[PDB]
Amino acid sequence: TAAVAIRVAKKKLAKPPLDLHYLGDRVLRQPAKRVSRIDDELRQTIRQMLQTMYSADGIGLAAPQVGINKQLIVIDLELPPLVLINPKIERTAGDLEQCQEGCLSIPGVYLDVERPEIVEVSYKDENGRPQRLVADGLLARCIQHEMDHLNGVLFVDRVENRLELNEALDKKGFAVQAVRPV
Ligand SMILES: CCCCC[C@H](CC(=O)NO)C(=O)N[C@H](C(=O)N1CCC[C@H]1CO)C(C)C
Ligand SMILES: [Br-]
Ligand SMILES: [Zn+2]
Repeated sequence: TAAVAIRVAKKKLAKPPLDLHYLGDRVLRQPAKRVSRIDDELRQTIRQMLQTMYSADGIGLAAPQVGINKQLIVIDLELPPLVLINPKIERTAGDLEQCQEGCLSIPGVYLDVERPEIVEVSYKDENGRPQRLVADGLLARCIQHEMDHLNGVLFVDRVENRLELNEALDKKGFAVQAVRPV
């Protein structure tokens, strides 16, 4: 019986509860383990992910980014957050759209990424109930970005412009050698 409620305030925190890892760190390149059990301990991790996300001003956060090797994502675009546990992309749709992306694991780097406009995903929610969602726009983009993290893929991997990739990584102190093919 769940006893942990997910009721997280959106606040800057002096000391975020979970620690980010950044491009080059091998934790970002490890395909995430399935979540075995959706219990109250997992809900507290969810709370801490949301607190960490909000404090860093993100709209999504995947557990590998904070060194937790689990198929777990939290998303909140709104000015009730979405929790995806063991998600699967069922298919994509629409046209391929190129938009600017950033990542909390690659601070300061903004580059164009082409993705399908629309995504359908199946997942278990924070109460263990199976759900399915179809998304478009920024939500579809964030979902695909986060699912990338669960598979060890980072947005820089999808960037086609070598000049802009190298310049942006250079200006922010990251190594192009940390980039991987898709
Ligand atoms: C766009 C798809 C990426 C969404 C998720 C990321 C956070 C992250 O790294 N998740 O793994 C985010 O909030 N990124 C922000 C971001 O790039 N955004 C937010 C909406 C538009 C886009 C560029 O401004 C930056 C400001 C941290
Ligand atoms: Br590397
Ligand atoms: Zn990211």
